[PDB]
Amino acid sequence: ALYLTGWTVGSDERLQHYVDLANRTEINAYVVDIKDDDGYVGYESNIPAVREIGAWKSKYNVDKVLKTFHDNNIHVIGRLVCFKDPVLSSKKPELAVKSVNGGSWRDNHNLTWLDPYNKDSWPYLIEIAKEAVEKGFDEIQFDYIRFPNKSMSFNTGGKEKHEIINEFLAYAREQLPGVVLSADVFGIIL
Amino acid sequence: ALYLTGWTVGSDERLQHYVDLANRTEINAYVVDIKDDDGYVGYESNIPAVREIGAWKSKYNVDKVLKTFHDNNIHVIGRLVCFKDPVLSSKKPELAVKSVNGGSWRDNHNLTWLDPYNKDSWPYLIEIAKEAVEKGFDEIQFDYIRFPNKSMSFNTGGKEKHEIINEFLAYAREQLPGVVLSADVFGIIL
Repeated sequence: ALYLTGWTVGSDERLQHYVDLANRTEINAYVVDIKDDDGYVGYESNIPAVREIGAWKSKYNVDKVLKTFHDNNIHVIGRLVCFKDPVLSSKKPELAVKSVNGGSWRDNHNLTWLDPYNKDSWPYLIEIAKEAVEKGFDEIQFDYIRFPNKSMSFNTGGKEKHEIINEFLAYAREQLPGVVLSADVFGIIL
Repeated sequence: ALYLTGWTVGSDERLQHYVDLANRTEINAYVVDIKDDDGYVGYESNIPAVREIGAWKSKYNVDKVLKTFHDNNIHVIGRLVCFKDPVLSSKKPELAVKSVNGGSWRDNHNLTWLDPYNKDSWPYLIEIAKEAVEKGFDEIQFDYIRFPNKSMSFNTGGKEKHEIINEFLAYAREQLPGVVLSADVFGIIL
């Protein structure tokens, strides 16, 4: 029904507002950020790789947010931004999209992105999903399952861009058995 | 976005209710059915193939509904159910999923489905989408882009189920240039 940031749900006034709204209207589900495009998990993570590079913030208390929503019969979809991650791709530059001039490619906002071809980022993203499911998210929604928008350089292993993203989503499916996953195919078929 | 049936937006009181809701809240979009899983287009269609088999109903006045939503800055996603179509698959049985025993396959509710492998259904669905775009839908959301859940018979041409669906989505992409399309990949990556 509505997309809510981690900051929004981390406000008790705002959390109660969205509970009241769902209780008095047809709304019965929210999308809440797990990891937004800033590259930070929005609650305290216990995942060693996340804690090691500081890729989490106290935007909200995930246990309290999920309990409040569940108590009121509201479905909670966790939004997990994938390759638009300027934290992991800068903390671990081997994982970043490379420039033809060498070094990490930067977009018009001076940000680095993850290279989908580098499968070493995949377990990191999936572990974030797994932890979110353990906390209680009802569904995982993957966003930015794409390359950035002549100066990028890739080692493709002979796979087209749509094929490597499809491989990533198959990996996610295999690693998250029994979990409701969602993602837009027209972020892939372009 | 909240999901609205055709019948719902075809009621003037209900339409106004949902306008009021969007105006007073964070809601800025609705999904409205173009073609639901009953196999009828929810407004009067002028597509010859749709008219020929009676596959439309006056659930709502599409021009009035889109005008009212647009006048209020609400984005309207048109939902287009693809292969769960018991009307086209019964009226044109060559297009139906076949049974191994004989005849058209029927599900647990006694309904026939369209066979994704039969490409002669594809232009019918795309023409519905083209017509909705012409009326003013802002985005097309394809649903039931899947086979039904040992009794179905197919002529696959050597293609797997996920491959023929991707072919269908590629056809939609090519035939609907510049249109915002959406569909859930995990209705295809199983």
